[PDB]
Amino acid sequence: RAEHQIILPESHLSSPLVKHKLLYYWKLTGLPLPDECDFDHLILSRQWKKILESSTPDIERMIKLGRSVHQTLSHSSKLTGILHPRCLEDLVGLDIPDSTNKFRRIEKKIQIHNTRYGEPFTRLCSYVEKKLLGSSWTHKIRRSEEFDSLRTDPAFWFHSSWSTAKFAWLHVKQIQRHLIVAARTRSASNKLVTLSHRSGQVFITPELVIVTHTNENKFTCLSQELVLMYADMMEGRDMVNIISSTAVHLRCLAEKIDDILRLVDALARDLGNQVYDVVALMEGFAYGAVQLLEPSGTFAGDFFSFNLQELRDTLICLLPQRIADSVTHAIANIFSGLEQNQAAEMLCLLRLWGHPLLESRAAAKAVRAQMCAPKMVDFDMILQVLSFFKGTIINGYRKKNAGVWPRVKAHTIYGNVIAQLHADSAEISHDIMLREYKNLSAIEFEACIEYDPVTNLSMFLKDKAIAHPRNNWLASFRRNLLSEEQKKNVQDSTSTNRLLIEFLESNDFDPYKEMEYLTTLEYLRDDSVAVSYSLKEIFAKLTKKLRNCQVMAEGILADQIAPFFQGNQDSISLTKSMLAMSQLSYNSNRKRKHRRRVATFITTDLQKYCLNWRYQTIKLFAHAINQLMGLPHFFEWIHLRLMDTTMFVGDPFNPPSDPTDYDLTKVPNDDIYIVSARGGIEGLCQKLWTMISIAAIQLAAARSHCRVACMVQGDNQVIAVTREVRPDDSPESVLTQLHEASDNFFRELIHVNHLIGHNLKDRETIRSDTFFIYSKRIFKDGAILSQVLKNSSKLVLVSGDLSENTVMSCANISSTVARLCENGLPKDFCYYLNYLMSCIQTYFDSEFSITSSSN
Amino acid sequence: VSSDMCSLALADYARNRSWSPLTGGRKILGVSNPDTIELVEGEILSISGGCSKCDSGDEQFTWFHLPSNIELTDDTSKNPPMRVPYLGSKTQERRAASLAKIAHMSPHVKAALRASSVLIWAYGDNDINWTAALKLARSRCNISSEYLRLLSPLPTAGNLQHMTFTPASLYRVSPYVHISNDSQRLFTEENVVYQQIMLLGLSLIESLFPMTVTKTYDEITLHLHSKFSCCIREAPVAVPFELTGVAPDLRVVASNKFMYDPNPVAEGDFARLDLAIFKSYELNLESYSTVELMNILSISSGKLIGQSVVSYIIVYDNTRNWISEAQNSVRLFEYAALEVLLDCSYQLYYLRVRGLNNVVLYMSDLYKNMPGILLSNIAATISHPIIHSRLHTVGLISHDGSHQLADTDFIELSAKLLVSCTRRVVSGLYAGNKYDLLFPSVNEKMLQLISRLCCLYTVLFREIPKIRGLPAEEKCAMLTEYLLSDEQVDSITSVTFPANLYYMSRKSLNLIREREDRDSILALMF
Amino acid sequence: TCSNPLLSGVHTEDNEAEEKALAEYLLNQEVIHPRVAHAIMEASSVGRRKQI
Amino acid sequence: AVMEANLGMMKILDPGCANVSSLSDLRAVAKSHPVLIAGPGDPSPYVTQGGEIALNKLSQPVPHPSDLIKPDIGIERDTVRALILSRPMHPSSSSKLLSKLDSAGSVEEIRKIKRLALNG
Amino acid sequence: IPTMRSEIQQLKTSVAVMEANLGMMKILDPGCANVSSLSDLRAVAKSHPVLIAG
Amino acid sequence: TMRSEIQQLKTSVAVMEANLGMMKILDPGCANVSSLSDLR
Amino acid sequence: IPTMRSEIQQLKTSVAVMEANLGMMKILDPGCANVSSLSDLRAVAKS
Amino acid sequence: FRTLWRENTEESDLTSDKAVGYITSVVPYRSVSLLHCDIEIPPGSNQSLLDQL
Repeated sequence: RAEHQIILPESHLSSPLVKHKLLYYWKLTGLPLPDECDFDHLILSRQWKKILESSTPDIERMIKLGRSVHQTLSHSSKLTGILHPRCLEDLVGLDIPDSTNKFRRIEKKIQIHNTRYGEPFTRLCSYVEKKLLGSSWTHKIRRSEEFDSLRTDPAFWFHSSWSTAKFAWLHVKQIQRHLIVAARTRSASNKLVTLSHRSGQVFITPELVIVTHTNENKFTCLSQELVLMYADMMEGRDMVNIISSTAVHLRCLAEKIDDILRLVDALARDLGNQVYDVVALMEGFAYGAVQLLEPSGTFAGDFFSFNLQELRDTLICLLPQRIADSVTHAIANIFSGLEQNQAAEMLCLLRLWGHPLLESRAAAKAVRAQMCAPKMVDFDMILQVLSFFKGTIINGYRKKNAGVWPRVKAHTIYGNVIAQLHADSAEISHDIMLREYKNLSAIEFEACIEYDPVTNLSMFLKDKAIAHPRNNWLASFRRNLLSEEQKKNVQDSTSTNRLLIEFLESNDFDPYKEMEYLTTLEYLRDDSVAVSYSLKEIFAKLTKKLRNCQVMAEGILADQIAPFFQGNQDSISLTKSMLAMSQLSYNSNRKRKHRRRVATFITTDLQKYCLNWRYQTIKLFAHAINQLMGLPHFFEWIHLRLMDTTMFVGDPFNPPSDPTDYDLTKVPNDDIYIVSARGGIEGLCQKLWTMISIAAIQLAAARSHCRVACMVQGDNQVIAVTREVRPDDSPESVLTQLHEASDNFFRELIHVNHLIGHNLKDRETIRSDTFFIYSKRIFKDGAILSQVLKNSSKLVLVSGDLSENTVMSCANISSTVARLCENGLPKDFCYYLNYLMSCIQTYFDSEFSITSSSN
Repeated sequence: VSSDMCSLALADYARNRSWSPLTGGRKILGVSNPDTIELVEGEILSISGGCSKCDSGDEQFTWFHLPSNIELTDDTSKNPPMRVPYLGSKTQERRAASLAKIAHMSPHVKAALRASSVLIWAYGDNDINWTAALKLARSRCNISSEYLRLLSPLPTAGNLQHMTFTPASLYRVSPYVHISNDSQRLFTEENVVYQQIMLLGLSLIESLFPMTVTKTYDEITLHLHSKFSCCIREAPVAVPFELTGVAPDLRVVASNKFMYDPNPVAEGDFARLDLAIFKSYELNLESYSTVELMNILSISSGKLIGQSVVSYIIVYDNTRNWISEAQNSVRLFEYAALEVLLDCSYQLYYLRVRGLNNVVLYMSDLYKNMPGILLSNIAATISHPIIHSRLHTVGLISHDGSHQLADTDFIELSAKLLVSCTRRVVSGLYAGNKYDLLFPSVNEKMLQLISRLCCLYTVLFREIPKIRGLPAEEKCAMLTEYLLSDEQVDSITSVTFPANLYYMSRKSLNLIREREDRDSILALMF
Repeated sequence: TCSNPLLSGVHTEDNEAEEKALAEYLLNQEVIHPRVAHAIMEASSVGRRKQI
Repeated sequence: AVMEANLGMMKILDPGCANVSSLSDLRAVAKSHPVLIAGPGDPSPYVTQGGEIALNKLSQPVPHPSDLIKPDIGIERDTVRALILSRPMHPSSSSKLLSKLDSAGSVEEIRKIKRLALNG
Repeated sequence: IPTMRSEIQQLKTSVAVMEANLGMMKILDPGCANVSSLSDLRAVAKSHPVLIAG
Repeated sequence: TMRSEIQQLKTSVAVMEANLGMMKILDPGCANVSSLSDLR
Repeated sequence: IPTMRSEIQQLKTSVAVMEANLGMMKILDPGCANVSSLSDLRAVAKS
Repeated sequence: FRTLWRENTEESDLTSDKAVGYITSVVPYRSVSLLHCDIEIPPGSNQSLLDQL
């Protein structure tokens, strides 16, 4: 009645795009399915007779919509349904005059706003600059040209390319959300809205949107979170076009962006979903266009040529060879000639063609290709990394507890050097760790660290889904789509399976008793432990007690063992540390009174990082931390659990294909299953793997005789290799020493990661003298390299879902405008831009509201 | 009120009128901080005449300077030095190593001491407020009033608290800008306001150069003047009183580790804390004279200088200043040199440095070519014009070996001042005088420090009995044996512990700040 | 429905009574200091309940 | 002793750094190791008669070793135009470099213009 | 020094330890004789973790 | 005597090369279509 | 004879590391997952 | 005692007309009794530089 107008349907895309959800509502309506779905593994095995007899309103809307599409569209020729992304260029040019007429009213009122208040903004901004910069800096300083193009063109938001598609998809999205809110109430009128656009019709229901092009005799269906995706990408690329055409130092990008925006849109008509392999390369070209500006001959154009090579080598597997060469030529001519800031501004082209359609079968294939794969590791390199691991633990304990080594088993100190460093309680240098690695890695510890199991408590109170156990795992799927023999095993759940609620409602919670689920190996006895991998492109779903022990282990590691290592704060501390790390560049101190310290940089991202760790590599490191805590068996739990169990990719609209599946211990290593997983799952045991990588980076530093400043989270690794030059030295010799140090450390890093089973994507790793890449920001020569266009693609028009809150929407607009102004725009431009966009917001809520049933 | 009053008068009027039903006429205060734009007036000087503010009787400003001819490209061979610019210091929060300390205090203890310090700071220091502070701090921990009366830190700023990665701006020209602040006297404190001014100045400097510019061409100076503002408030007087009414009950459980610390203080805390309770009955520092407090700051700003810098990668500039502590003292660099001598008497003894004119030469060796180059604390201290003028008056700094700007960045003039004070302390100890060796943390350390003074005497005052390899008692016995086989003997044969050195520094600094006779006693020592 | 032994006394029934009483004790004084009273309430057990 | 009596070397043939063709080279430079079964499973699809185990860049045994075994002219021209258009350079010199670049006809002498553009 | 013979009585004995267990470890020969199934892990969990110290 | 000395040194050398650096560790991952009860 | 016994002492401290490495080689097997961490790696190697 | 530095450095260099304008703006009209000039010149400068100086 009125309860259902609170948790409104989400207005921007915040969840993955399941393909078979769309396929489910496609077959559930009476329409032909698309051509690549003709041999689909989930379409051709369900019992579709019994499903259409359910007679829910969900099915009846689709049946009536199917008749509505049949009646308004051709019967003679062949009906062709086309699937996303093969319909990108068609929906790119959507043009509904019935919604353009609704936006011209807002356009007229905001031109009235400019014509009555634009000149006092000029007077305000000149006032503030005259008051802050004196009356001598005022005879030759006036308003900027961004402000002037904003002042002369008030309807910038209404008069770009992509504006008409933006109007159409925002209107269709608001109608969809209105229809969902209306269909929450069980009594309903006709829930089928038909808009009429240029050469076709648009059909809007709470579950699908169908766009029909009548001359081509084709159509397409879009699910509930796919029109959100089209509306997000249309207003994103429209705002990118606006900002790149009004900003003076960015105008040369605008046409470039439009060209590449149309280019992939042609390629999506025959690459299909695989065109999201090409979009994934675009990031690299931006980095490749920065590394063209190196101060040397070496490290110049390597990663540009590598991305261009991989672009051609993926296009030739599908396209003709001449078309692939011409597309590669056009890509190279778009990214060539870019400035320092512009080449980093081209990272806006990432989420701008949208997202691939996900399915569980392909994702489980790509997981088990790397997780059930065998590995062979090297015992000696494991001992070298373990020696640096224990040496860093000894230095961290000796720094924390005032110069005292931890409680070592006394009869396990081998050799004379380590015995002297023990009896003198000194700091173990990296050279003694490398030379005496055979005697240092064999050391033990005793219980000498007091820990706290529930240390944080902000992590127990997370809303994380809990996989309900392996007797009831079929309740993870939609009961509509199970088979008959599978439907008997779906039990009901009196819980919510949420970590927050079930943490709050668990009487007799003792953390020390809960750690006995791992110390005593009872977690390996238990036959009710399921793991559920999620459809992403980091998240898993464990059971209750296993998730409790995982959160406890992360608290124990990040409390005590993790801050021993100098690799892994605050957004001021990061922009102090990474900025000072970029101050060490070649170009920052080319004023060639002691030895000046310079550096060159390596940013790497390891191939399939979290699921190449095996038990055999991490066991000695976990054993060291266990002995240091006094725990018998705590930290190596993940591989021993995943070896003994199978797991599945959880998704409601992706059931298992073969309907004879009851038990997880009987299904084959097939459709969605992964049997006896050997690798790790991302985020789980992240601290341990991070620390092992820090030990390997310091080992690769010591094996090539170089001091290294490293910053690493997970698989993102940034390294400054350093060098101490004399003031009487030539710049050519400076670059020569830096490049030899870089190549030596890079070889040793490749080698020590190879022997423990880790590729770096060793031709995707970016070596440079000038910039490094941290958290998608480029740090180049002590300046952070701008990203205004990424923030412009998030300048969107509805914020929040808990009501029709206008104030929080204008607050989001103001925070994103400030985030633009921080990346460098004129101030007056951003202030009057926020005024105009707040006006667009507040007129966009009087119209286009989904609950106005007085202003 | 009207439209043409400064905004904090309007905001205080709005708060008073809006809370007037609940409050009943009292003034809600302690709240408003001025707007950073409305506060200051700015002026940029690039190629011509100076600021019309400072031409018209203005004195108080901050100063920002960007040099000329700065390239924003990869060809950077003519640029000025590039340093990490000013980001903004909250307080640069230290770990709690406070005015009497425990290393492993649970966060409940930190919250309790924060509450006690803030309550005493706001409402006075008497029995009623300590009763209320005890009542409130019982809700988080289980300590008695005697622990709150000393473990509570000194009241400085501690009401402050209550994203993935977003840098505060691009940093294109702000790593090159010189900031200086020493022409502001009433807006330069420990305070939020000059932090706001230093951030506004850097944002205006970077506002001057749009993204279509790769080369600066001129020098630029900002004066941000903040003197003739309509938002200039006089600091009001906090008049203490007693909290009328009783503090409420505030029930609490011993089960919640997350809400309540059942037993903070331990036995290894019990012993030194109640010995500090016993010795804390000589903390009648308000009753002492001002010149004795300046003596306390002489030994207290001193004797820390010489402990940080004598112990016997991404380098930052995260340095202390010592710039107001020496601005109030009466020679503390003497005690700095004495601390370095007492630290280095081991290597003075083992090299068998004899006589008068070899100890000072070895200190000249250690000071002039110290293998560490980070004297930057005193190099940031003595470059201040008032301190440099005082040391030029009395304190024996040498005359500069260049123009006064470029005099070795003051990182080597500080070594010269160290040598001068070292020979002054050695000549004082030879001539029948001693110094008030207020040595805190009060035995091992007592016979240790007497062995330090006797070792200095031994190398300063035949064959020297080599005490190397011995324990401390045999060393002390053999040195006292060798010296007493002949004023100076009175110095050989022979302070207290109110509290530790940091408390005696900070408390005395603040009490000298509380005095009214400090100007005439400053003028008494020129 | 909080029932675990940890975080037991975070939800009680006189939370409003304690909060109103402590705010009335701190603010209704000779001189009103809302910032330092906010800091005291934040430091005490009431602020610990709110922060949990 | 009996140390070499039982530890059967297993002829590990890591690509490691270099990845050139002709398994004869990989049979030649391949240090031999006593590999040790730790995990549960059947490695018999990965060992080979002759006693050899071929590893991947992820140190993964691959069943038939010829998967490792597994040039262009347009990409080089495009990259060297990217270097010439993108680096700071005097305009007349840049135009004269650009003129004699479409006149190139091999991978050779594109490299000459590349080392003439970076070093000029 | 007559002590060192007794230390030979250590060292050779310890060597007689090593060849005792290196013939027991599952060294991979061509033929894949001594491979292990998953169930051995399953058989180890059923008891409490033991201590083989001394 | 020095006769067992070179024997112990060469046997220790055979350990230090044949046990230590020359030792690689294989996880035979189950890259095959089978069930969990098959692997048990 | 000092050059006799120094060789013996370094053989002690370099033979003991082989038991300490064979214990490590034993515990990388997932079968020896019950062998608790608080055990001497020599004594793990000897059984 | 009064210096002649109005925080701007081409008012200091006497090879600039801004130096003349600044100094003749500060100093009163024909009131110096003792002018002194301790200037250096680099070797082999421009002739027009010496003309302007």
